[PDB]
Amino acid sequence: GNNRVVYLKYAKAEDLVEVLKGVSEVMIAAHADT
Amino acid sequence: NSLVLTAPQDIMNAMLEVIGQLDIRRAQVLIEALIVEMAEGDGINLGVQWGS
Repeated sequence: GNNRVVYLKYAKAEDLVEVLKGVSEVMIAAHADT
Repeated sequence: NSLVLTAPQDIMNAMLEVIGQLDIRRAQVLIEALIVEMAEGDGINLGVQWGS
């Protein structure tokens, strides 16, 4: 399970990418349509 | 309005103490100004003129 896709309920993925970049350092990407 | 913190245990505890000390309630101030103005004035004019 080296890759996961997480569907967010209340947050915006583009917002969480910046926050999680520091914690991960690992790749983080956001799909806005879904 | 959240902080995401990553650090070892000691730095973590110190940072949590600092956050707890800075995350407190502020008091409020009601400020009232009072402007007072008073003016008084008095004048008199009196004269006689002659012409032809």
